[PDB]
Amino acid sequence: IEEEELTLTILRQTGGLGISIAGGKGSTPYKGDDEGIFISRVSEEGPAARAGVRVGDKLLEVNGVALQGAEHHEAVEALRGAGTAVQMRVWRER
Amino acid sequence: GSYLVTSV
Repeated sequence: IEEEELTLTILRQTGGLGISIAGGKGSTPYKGDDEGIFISRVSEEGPAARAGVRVGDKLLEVNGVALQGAEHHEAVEALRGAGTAVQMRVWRER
Repeated sequence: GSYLVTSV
């Protein structure tokens, strides 16, 4: 469907999650006028790739906390925590 | 504004 809603769980690595994020409140939108947090890069054969994350996915929630209204730095901080796993709910435009 | 990207 138009927006596929997926729940993806990244098994963290000492090198991180293997993704780059773009966007955030007050920053230049990744697409349209949407200030949300988006996956802009996925490292091939990295943790996020193994978890099924894809470029263009919109990040709605990280470890059960909404990113609604999040500035870029908040999203970065949310993804640089100590947990060995990162659960994210994303919307994927098909 | 600025188009921010951060590797994570």
